[PDB]
Amino acid sequence: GKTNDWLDFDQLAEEKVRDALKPPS
Amino acid sequence: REKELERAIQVLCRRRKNNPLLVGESGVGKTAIAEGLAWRIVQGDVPEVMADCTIYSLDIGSLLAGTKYRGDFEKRFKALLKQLEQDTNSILFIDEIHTIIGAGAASGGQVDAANLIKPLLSSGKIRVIGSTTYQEFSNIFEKDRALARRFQKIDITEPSIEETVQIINGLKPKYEAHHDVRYTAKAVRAAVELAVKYINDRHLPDKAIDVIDEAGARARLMPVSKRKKTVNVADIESVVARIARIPEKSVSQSDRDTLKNLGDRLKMLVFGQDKAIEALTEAIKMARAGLGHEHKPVGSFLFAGPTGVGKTEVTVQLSKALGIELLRFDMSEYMERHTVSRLIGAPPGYVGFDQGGLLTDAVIKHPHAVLLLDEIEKA
Amino acid sequence: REKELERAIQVLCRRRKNNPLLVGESGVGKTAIAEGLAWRIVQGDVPEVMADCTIYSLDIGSLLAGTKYRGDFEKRFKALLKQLEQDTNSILFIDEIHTIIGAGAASGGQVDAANLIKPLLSSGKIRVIGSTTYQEFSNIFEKDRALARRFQKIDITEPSIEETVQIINGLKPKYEAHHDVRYTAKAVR
Amino acid sequence: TENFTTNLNQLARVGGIDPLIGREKELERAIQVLCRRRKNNPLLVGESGVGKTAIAEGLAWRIVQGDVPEVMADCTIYSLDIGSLLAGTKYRGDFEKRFKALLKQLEQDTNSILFIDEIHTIIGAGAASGGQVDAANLIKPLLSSGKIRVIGSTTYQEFSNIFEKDRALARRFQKIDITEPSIEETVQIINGLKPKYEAHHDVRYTAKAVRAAVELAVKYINDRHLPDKAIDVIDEAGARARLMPVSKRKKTVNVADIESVVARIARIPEKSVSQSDRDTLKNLGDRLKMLVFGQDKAIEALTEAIKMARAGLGHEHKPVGSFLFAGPTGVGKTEVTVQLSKALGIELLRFDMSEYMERHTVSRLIGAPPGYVGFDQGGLLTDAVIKHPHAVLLLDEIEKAHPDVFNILLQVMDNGTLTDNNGRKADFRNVVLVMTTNAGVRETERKSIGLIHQDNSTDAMEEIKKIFTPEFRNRLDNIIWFDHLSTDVIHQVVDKFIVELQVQLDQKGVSLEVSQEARNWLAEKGYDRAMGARPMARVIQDNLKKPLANELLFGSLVDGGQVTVALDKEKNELTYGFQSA
Amino acid sequence: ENFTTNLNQLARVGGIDPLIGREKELERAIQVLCRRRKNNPLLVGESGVGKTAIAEGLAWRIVQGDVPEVMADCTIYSLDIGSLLAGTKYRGDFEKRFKALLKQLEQDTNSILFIDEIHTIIGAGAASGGQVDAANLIKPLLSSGKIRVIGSTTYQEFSNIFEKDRALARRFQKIDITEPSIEETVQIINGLKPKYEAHHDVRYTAKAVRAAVELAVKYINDRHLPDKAIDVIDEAGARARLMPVSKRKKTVNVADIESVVARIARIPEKSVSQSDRDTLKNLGDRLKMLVFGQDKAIEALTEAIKMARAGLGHEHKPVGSFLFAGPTGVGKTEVTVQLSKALGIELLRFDMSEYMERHTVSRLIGAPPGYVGFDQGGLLTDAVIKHPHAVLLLDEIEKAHPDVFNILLQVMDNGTLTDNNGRKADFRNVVLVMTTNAGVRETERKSIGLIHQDNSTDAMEEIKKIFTPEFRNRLDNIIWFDHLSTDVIHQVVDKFIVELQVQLDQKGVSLEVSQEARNWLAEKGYDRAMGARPMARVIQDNLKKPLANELLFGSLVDGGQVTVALDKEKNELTYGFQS
Ligand SMILES: Nc1ncnc2c1ncn2[C@@H]1O[C@H](COP(=O)(O)OP(=O)(O)OP(O)(O)=S)[C@@H](O)[C@H]1O
Ligand SMILES: Nc1ncnc2c1ncn2[C@@H]1O[C@H](COP(=O)(O)OP(=O)(O)OP(O)(O)=S)[C@@H](O)[C@H]1O
Ligand SMILES: Nc1ncnc2c1ncn2[C@@H]1O[C@H](COP(=O)(O)OP(=O)(O)OP(O)(O)=S)[C@@H](O)[C@H]1O
Ligand SMILES: Nc1ncnc2c1ncn2[C@@H]1O[C@H](COP(=O)(O)OP(=O)(O)OP(O)(O)=S)[C@@H](O)[C@H]1O
Ligand SMILES: Nc1ncnc2c1ncn2[C@@H]1O[C@H](COP(=O)(O)OP(=O)(O)OP(O)(O)=S)[C@@H](O)[C@H]1O
Ligand SMILES: Nc1ncnc2c1ncn2[C@@H]1O[C@H](COP(=O)(O)OP(=O)(O)O)[C@@H](O)[C@H]1O
Ligand SMILES: Nc1ncnc2c1ncn2[C@@H]1O[C@H](COP(=O)(O)OP(=O)(O)O)[C@@H](O)[C@H]1O
Ligand SMILES: [Mg+2]
Ligand SMILES: [Mg+2]
Ligand SMILES: [Mg+2]
Ligand SMILES: [Mg+2]
Ligand SMILES: [Mg+2]
Ligand SMILES: [Mg+2]
Repeated sequence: GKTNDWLDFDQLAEEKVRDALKPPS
Repeated sequence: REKELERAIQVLCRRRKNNPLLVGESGVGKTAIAEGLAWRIVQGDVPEVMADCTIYSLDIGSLLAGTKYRGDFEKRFKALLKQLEQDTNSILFIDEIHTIIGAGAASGGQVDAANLIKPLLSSGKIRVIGSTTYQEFSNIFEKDRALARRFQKIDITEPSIEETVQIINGLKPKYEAHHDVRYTAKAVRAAVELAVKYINDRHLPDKAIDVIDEAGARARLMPVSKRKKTVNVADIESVVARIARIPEKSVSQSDRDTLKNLGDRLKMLVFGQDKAIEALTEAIKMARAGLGHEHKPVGSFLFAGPTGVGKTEVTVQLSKALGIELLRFDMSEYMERHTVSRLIGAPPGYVGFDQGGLLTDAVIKHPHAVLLLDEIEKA
Repeated sequence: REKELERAIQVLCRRRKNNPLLVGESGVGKTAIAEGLAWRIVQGDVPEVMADCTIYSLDIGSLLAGTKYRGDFEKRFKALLKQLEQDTNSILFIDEIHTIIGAGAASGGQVDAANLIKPLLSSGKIRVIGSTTYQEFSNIFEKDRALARRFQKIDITEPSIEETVQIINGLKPKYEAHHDVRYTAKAVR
Repeated sequence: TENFTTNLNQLARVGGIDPLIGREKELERAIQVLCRRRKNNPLLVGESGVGKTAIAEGLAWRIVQGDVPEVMADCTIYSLDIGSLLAGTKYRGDFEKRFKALLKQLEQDTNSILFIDEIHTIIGAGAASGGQVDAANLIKPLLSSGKIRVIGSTTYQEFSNIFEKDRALARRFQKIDITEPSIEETVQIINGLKPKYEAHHDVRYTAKAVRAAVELAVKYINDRHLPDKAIDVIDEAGARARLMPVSKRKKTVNVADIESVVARIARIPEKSVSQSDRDTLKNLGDRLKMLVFGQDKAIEALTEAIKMARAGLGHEHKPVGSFLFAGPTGVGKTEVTVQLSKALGIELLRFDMSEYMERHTVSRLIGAPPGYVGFDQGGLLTDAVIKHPHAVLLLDEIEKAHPDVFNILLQVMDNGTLTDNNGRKADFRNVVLVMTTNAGVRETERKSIGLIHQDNSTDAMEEIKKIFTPEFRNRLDNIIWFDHLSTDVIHQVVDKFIVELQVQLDQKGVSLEVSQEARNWLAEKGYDRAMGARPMARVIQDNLKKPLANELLFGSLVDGGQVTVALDKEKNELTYGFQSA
Repeated sequence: ENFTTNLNQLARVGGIDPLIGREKELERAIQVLCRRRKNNPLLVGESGVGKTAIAEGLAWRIVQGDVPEVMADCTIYSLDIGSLLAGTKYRGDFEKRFKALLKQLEQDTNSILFIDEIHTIIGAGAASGGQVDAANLIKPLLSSGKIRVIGSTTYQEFSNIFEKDRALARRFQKIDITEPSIEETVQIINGLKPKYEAHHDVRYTAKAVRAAVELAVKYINDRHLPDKAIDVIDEAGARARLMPVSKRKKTVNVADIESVVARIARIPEKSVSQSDRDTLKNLGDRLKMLVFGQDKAIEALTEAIKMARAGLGHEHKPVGSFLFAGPTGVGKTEVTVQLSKALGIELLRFDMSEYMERHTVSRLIGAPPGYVGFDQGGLLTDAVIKHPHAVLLLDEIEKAHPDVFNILLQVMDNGTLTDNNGRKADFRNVVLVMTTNAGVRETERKSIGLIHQDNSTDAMEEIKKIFTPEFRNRLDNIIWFDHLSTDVIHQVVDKFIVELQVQLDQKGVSLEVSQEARNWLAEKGYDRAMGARPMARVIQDNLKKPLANELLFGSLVDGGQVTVALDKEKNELTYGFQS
């Protein structure tokens, strides 16, 4: 019997960034 | 659901970590138990302790709406918790609680909703009711041991046939009004029993309620005129037959004449070997007539003989006469033992796992069909 | 497609889980039945119960595009549901529904678009029509049994040769006028 | 900053917050670190449920009570709510000014300690869009100088995956490990906490109930640590009395109530089996014998094993019973198992081992390892037994599977625990592991080439040894060898199939009546000792089901009738008296 | 808008070169563009084919009027991906910019959007291009069909991003683009010749444009045929325009542009010159002058190579069919690199010993786990694809699995090796050579007889046995390397001494080697089985090892003047040390 082959699974990375505000006056 | 509810009240009345969790397979009415608790409170069936209590359903999507600025989600989350702590008699219900693990996450910040609520659950100031499936509870929720420790798992299991019929009787007035029809006592009994015997991959509460709901739309919308006010057992059988693709009581309909000519028609297309046609036509008749095994296929026949005598013709001409898909599988390909993976798919952690099994997927797509394994000896 | 349409109308009229899913191979009219349902509603071929209903074709790419924030998706998505929830007769059409299950609006988290509509579909508040291929239905779809439970499955089969030649005849005026040519009956066959 | 930080001493003074008992070594090391000149910032790292927050929060309770070293007296401990700091930090610098102002208060008094539970969260809090300015960088220069003292608490997973990533912050914090207490150390803790739980439920706990709760939880509740685990049994036990009527059992909760609560939490049968279950258990053998005949020896082993478990004589950590039902074909090996779960009303975990023929197929049972596509799916056997810990595990045709699969069951029978890919440990203590194999069927049914035919019964046993390693066979409770069905039991089997036929006909509205003479004819016609009783299922189908099917569809049996079967001695053939009625 | 430049407007005011040829490929675009549905053309071609020229040229027909009535008012806009992604700094801000342009174009009817390098914006996952998830904002317009888009994706990316994605493939019509014929290439340059001539103010010769294309594609071996010709022509005009301070040559010659190709190709001008026949005529004289020994073996190889380059026979078959067979250490490897260095082709060494396992054979066609990595492809296929003119050196071919031999038989017969990815490789211009160190064991085998003096001297028979008869028929002739003579070994020793002397010159240390010393090194460093292989180690241990000990400490630290001698009685080397 031929040897088995394993397949890896790569997870993508994406994140959300907050936003600070600066009033003019 | 008295046993399941009784444990919920016990957990909610605890000094600390009084946050019950409803973990069960999909379709077992986990949300119904949590939402139904509020319904019982109005009627007064619950004890005096649970009386004068309000149950709130959390909309995580709305909570995370318009929170682009820093600290917006924290303000909304810490504003709601203050309301619950101040009341001292309110209960929060979080449907699909596996979403709060990553809710409110920032680019690099780890300040999630679970981290903020965590110190309030162990203290016992607030009571939270969750509802997550086994798959989500293990892969996404069990991983956070700190949060899981503050919740008490309650295992919900699909009610028995005797219990499901009572559930439909209570829900029947809601479906009857919408569909302006009436369901007979035998119709409800048939839907539960037929669903278990034929409908698969769904749990009994959902399965039985699907047949009852779909049956109301059929009788209410299929006949343009001369509508049927009531819903007899014949209608429920057809609906189950469509969901599962095979009927159980239409055998004495026009299809009855097809079974009589099935043997004669096959003889015309395939001459000789009458003994083989008798085996196939009689097996189908017994299965359709209701004399089937109920735990085995319609028939398993090993046609052995010389080449060109009709082994692969009677089967091909049996599907055309019956109007069913032909699942032709050539066993000449499965020469080695390793070829079994192609039939049932590869196991987890190996290439081709997502592909699945050809035989399993084919049968799932066409449950009513003729499975032909040509040249089985070569395998 | 009266046989396929009849099954969809029966599901849409259900009290709960009235969210039919059109499952069929590529190029089998997966979206011709959803889009055509609106055509029937305007003409009036649909049953009286289905009259006064509006089909909405959601674009996941356009909605998901331009968020650049954690709460922008939920802000616009919930606004969409609010409109549908207000109109009890409104119906939503989500072409290529398999996209939301994989990664709707979150990566490295669990706040997906499907989870937002899971409680609404269970209560029958909104009607959703989905379209996904068999390959994208066994691998991507059905992994989250909760979402699969709400959506019913309508089997779509490739039409016969006699059915397609009749279909092309109905489409001949649109194609002929576009190209300003004529297609002989023999050529179509 | 009174809204962002609460004074634990004030809360502990007016009320009480989990009075700490013991932990002298843990608190002494923490006080030693807090008395250092630089980097005096202890970090209570431990598994969930080991009292991390109790040690930090209980330090304040000790200070007010007075059982603390003089150096630690006069000090105020504050708990930081990270959620309140980021409440209104919409504008730039609101978090920095708010956080920096808080630290100034601690430096002014120079006698205050800050408790930050879930300290792993502050590592990334405060970043607006792409900046590294956060609580970690804002506190970092103040921790290495010793100006302020901060107590931390975080789990190993969070500490290893998040806190340990920041080497700078980790260096400033002195990792103080917390170990799970012993059985004796836990009972004194419950005794100290008991006055707080008794007042909440207005009940009383006995000295034996506490000792039983700790011991019983450790045995069955194997998913949580001992301090929290034992308290769950105590807190939930008192709740039952409150819900129950004030007159029946509201005064106190006996030890019997403790075992009942633990049984429901672990989904296992409770001790002190009631008389209702005893009646079913006692009659289990008789009920099984009415559905399977000729295998009374196998039924005795299955029923006796279950009795030992309920009676309290079961194995400490092994399953209820491990058996390898070997024998001829069609002799009841799988029927007895399918009819055992129904009698007990438990789930049936049927596994077809004919699919696990390759070594790589083992990943389905224990799940794929981390870093692969199959990690989310998880093990099918570990997941199935976790949902139904009280069930019957059936491995049909285990010999067909690869020998590698047998090795997986070594710990299932010797220790009773199987470790899933995710790290969780399945429990097989209340699972009746049953295995069926047809090994030696060719050898036992073969005829020797000699004058004196030989008893090949002993050939299947030799094959069982070649296929199964001795370590696997030794773990089995006993190997039951099924015997061929005799002519006397075949008659009973015929009645069973005929009864099933009547159920099918009852649904259609027609009743079947078969004379005893016809039954004997069918038995002798389809009696095959080598092939078991499956041929009997086909002599009835061809003789009875086939004529009835034709009549049901085309005949008088369409409507409810009374069909009768008789045997004519002249021709020795079946006669079917169909009646329309 | 500012992001996109109107090609029609640009063509109206000039500045766009005309399109020559590509009628069959360009006409396909007009066909799909006029379609009611699925009218989004896709230009799938390799780099340098001129995909942008086809789009720019298409707009020229619209303004000129050589298009149907529907395409009269049509306007084509080229999207600038760089403008959108630049300055975003926020995943999603880029998407907002695309919507504004899309809304403006959607309002106007008969509008096209030429999205250059569309693969960069729609990459499946993390990419080194656009790095934006434009799948969200590409399927809606493609599905809507309001505006049609032209995509200049590459063959590689198309097989992965477009093929895997059903939505993209179902709304795109592939338009295969291939390199133009050599005869068509000169016609393209002739049409564009006046534009470049008017700029540089120089007139190119008809022979230069024809010869430039032949040597450009062969010697550069970097880009495709269309880009090379336009580059060399522009490069040649610039060089001659400013080569002299005052003088100038308006005319151009073949020898002039040849020097320009040498710089970009990094090859001497002599080899770059179109003198293949000259080098082939003196091939034997060059190899014999560069390397010594195996004169009979080298001469046979030159006659055979001349037969293939004559043009006779089937062109699809491979040019190189040579099986070297002799003891190693005699320069067998050196002739393979010297031959490539003289002809100018590259050198690709593939050792068979590494490719021994059955699984390793698959690597040549494709990597086992390389599902994401389809750019690399098979090890053998990628090297041949990138380098179509290079020698393939196979060592220890005798010790290979049977399946490996069949891979060589296929290319020898058909001349084309297929790839799992789908790339087509041609061995028509690739010379194939393989060496086998077989028969040396049989010769060196000690006879079982009593006298032990039995010599085989028939090693050629063993060569035919280790190889199947089928393989022998494909190869026209096998090369055999005779055993070297003791006199020839002396020259090999001097080679290592020269390198050592050069290395010592940087420190100011001399090295003197006696004639008797060389004899000791030759015998010690030459083995019958291994040949000159031990010479490297023998020279190092005898000469360099002691030297370092004294060079580190002793008289040899400074002054040099090293001397070597050997005692006659014991035959041991003694090196005198002088300060
Ligand atoms: N005890 C019950 N009483 C009334 N209805 C029930 C009960 N159990 C199940 N149902 C019905 O089961 C169907 C599904 O209920 P749900 O609350 O959606 O189930 P669920 O398991 O919580 O679903 P998720 O959230 O998708 S896992 C509804 O028709 C319920 O009314
Ligand atoms: N009894 C029959 N009646 C009519 N046509 C037949 C009959 N037997 C064979 N044929 C014809 O011969 C063809 C092949 O017969 P099959 O029964 O399909 O052969 P087979 O048994 O699959 O052969 P193998 O593969 O060699 S064992 C049919 O498709 C018919 O065209
Ligand atoms: N020595 C002790 N004295 C009193 N109670 C204790 C003691 N040790 C542990 N506990 C109990 O342990 C619990 C407090 O610790 P936990 O609730 O596990 O908090 P924690 O360790 O911060 O949790 P996570 O989940 O790891 S953040 C309460 O039930 C305490 O009564
Ligand atoms: N002792 C028995 N009593 C009653 N029915 C029996 C008995 N043995 C077999 N049967 C019938 O035969 C079938 C059960 O066969 P099994 O017990 O599953 O066979 P087995 O012993 O596992 O051997 P196989 O067929 O080689 S896997 C059902 O149809 C039963 O009704
Ligand atoms: N058939 C042709 N007719 C006329 N000019 C052509 C032709 N093919 C190529 N060219 C010229 O070669 C160039 C092709 O356009 P380019 O923009 O260089 O192509 P491209 O495929 O975008 O190149 P990259 O970016 O290097 S992959 C222009 O200088 C064209 O004038
Ligand atoms: N019943 C039908 N009547 C008319 N046109 C149809 C019908 N079924 C399919 N079509 C046409 O065939 C195509 C169907 O595409 P569709 O199946 O929606 O694509 P996809 O599978 O990629 O989602 C469209 O061009 C549509 O107009
Ligand atoms: N004919 C020769 N002339 C000069 N040096 C030679 C000759 N034959 C062998 N050599 C020496 O032996 C080496 C053998 O080739 P090399 O590439 O080093 O190793 P291999 O033979 O294993 O490929 C030459 O590089 C050179 O050092
Ligand atoms: Mg729910
Ligand atoms: Mg056949
Ligand atoms: Mg579509
Ligand atoms: Mg804590
Ligand atoms: Mg069995
Ligand atoms: Mg060499």
